[PDB]
Amino acid sequence: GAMDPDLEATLRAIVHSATSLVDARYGAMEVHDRQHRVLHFVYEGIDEETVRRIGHLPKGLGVIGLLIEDPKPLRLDDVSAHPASIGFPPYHPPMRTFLGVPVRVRDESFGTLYLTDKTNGQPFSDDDEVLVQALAAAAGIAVANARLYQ
Amino acid sequence: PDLEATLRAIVHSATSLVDARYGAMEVHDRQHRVLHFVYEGIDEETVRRIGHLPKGLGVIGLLIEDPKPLRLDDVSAHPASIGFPPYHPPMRTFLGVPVRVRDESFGTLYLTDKTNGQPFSDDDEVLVQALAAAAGIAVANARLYQ
Ligand code: HEM
Ligand code: HEM
Ligand SMILES: [Ca+2]
Repeated sequence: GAMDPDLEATLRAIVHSATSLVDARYGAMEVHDRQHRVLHFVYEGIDEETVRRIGHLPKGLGVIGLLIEDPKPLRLDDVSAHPASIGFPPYHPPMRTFLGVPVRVRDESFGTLYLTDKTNGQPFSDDDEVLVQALAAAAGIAVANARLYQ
Repeated sequence: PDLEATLRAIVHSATSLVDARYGAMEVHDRQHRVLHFVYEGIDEETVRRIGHLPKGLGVIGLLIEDPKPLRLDDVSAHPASIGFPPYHPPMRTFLGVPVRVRDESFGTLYLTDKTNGQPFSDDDEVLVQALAAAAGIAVANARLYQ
């Protein structure tokens, strides 16, 4: 089923603010179930034709998986060089710099929020990490309270 | 609290990320009585001096009547401005947005006095709207629970 419309609008707004404020080329959020299964995927920075070419949606594998087992921020300067990296699928844009955080309320996990390819070729900053943590915390509030509502 | 802690956390994110001196959120019922008023940036002694809680008048009243973002270089210069009560800190720059869901608006999240005298930006407005939207879902759920 589709996400609740208020939740969807809120999460897209959060992904947009995060992407815009950290000057990332790409931004995404996975919304999960209680067993960390991806239920919804919202993103920005990739055109419709490229989305069609890629075809299958992400399973939340690789480095994204680390945000769950180690629920703290992860910054990398060459994401697909990490040993946990599963690699990009055919037609997916290549990406290098990465900033990811879990979306949580207290210890409860609701998904992941991540950004790639800071526009200046630079690594994501400490300030970028703090901003993205705060926005992920808001996303957690949104998911937790939409769920309860539904 | 539950809700109150949530709203305080959202006010803290808005105020700290935009780098404003003061931040607040008012949540009202359908007859505009204040149900929650949470804020940061003002010391307890000054709070005691102001005395009474805001009623949601002036520029905040405007935001309740017509819920859409309002950014001002000088809040006291707006035609709807009612002025501050005695002992309230002086405040100049202003950004306020509604706390809502599609069905209903519940409150207003607002910031004043961005650091270094600067006006709030379009980026600040967009960020505060995203934070407000999360608070809007929390308020909507609290009204089901209550
Ligand atoms: C636009 C924002 C996006 C960002 C920031 C992003 C980021 C990433 C990153 C960093 C990886 C590699 C993880 C690793 O190697 O461990 C990855 C993999 C992957 N991406 Fe994306 N991606 C985006 C959009 C998309 C879209 C729109 C699709 C599908 C239409 C997609 C499908 C996939 C798939 C299938 C994988 C393989 C791993 C998995 O299934 O989880 N991505 N993505
Ligand atoms: C620290 C965060 C705060 C912010 C950002 C803030 C901001 C404002 C603003 C923008 C106005 C509008 C004045 C106008 O229309 O010209 C106002 C008025 C007012 N404020 Fe505050 N304020 C804060 C804290 C407080 C506190 C702690 C109190 C008392 C406990 C208070 C009591 C009032 C009252 C009584 C008014 C008159 C209008 C009304 O009743 O709504 N304020 N404030
Ligand atoms: Ca550092």
